[PDB]
Amino acid sequence: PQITLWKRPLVTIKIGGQLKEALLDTGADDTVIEEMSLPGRWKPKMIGGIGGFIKVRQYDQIIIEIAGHKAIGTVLVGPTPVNIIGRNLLTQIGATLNF
Amino acid sequence: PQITLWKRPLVTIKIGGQLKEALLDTGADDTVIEEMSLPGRWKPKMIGGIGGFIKVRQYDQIIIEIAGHKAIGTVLVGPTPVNIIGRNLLTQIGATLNF
Ligand SMILES: COc1ccc(S(=O)(=O)N(CC(C)C)C[C@@H](O)[C@H](Cc2ccccc2)NC(=O)O[C@H]2CCC[C@H]3O[C@@H]4OCC[C@@H]4[C@@H]23)cc1
Ligand SMILES: [Cl-]
Ligand SMILES: [Cl-]
Ligand code: NA
Repeated sequence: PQITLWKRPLVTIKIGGQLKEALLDTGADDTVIEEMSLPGRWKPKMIGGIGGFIKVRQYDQIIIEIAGHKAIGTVLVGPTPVNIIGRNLLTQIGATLNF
Repeated sequence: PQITLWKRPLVTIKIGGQLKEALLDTGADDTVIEEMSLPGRWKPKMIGGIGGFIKVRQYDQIIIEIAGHKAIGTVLVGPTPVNIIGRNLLTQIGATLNF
């Protein structure tokens, strides 16, 4: 698909057996999901943006489905105000910015 | 152009006759720039990102070139960690997300 940017580019994802809405976010290095349980090991991380830093849990090798496309990668879990699909997973679904 | 996302989507902008680096950010509603001088009056705005909210100065109808494309629109100025081009100006330069 081609998604215009008149509105927030929100898509449905499947993660951990759960459907969620998330933002396709080219300004995010990493993917950050609101609090949920994921299987496996994790380690703490701090990530920063406007308004400062939050502490998240870093889970590696997590499979997500993004708008129907499967990917695998690291997912950060923590008190983000919105679910964000960042570049680490956008690249895997072949997403590009075009103008 | 077609910009892949293996690296940050950084481009050159020109505002106030000055070149700056900025991130093309589909996760940002608005364009936010580090402290600089702009002409005219400003209005207050509060914006919320990953770490909480910050106060910014909103300047409307500012001339800004983004990756060689001319735009004229709202620029927020404040303590952002990086210059961000948000959807208000991404739409002016015709950007879409594609996968
Ligand atoms: C290491 O990996 C990551 C590190 C940081 C982030 S980030 O979420 O902080 N961020 C990085 C930017 C700031 C360099 C990604 C952004 O796209 C962020 C994504 C985002 C979206 C919503 C809530 C929080 C964060 N957008 C954002 O902060 O937007 C705010 C500034 C502009 C005006 C408003 O538009 C947005 O929509 C309305 C509110 C926000 C507000 C994500 C992954
Ligand atoms: Cl990854
Ligand atoms: Cl590619
Ligand atoms: Na893991």
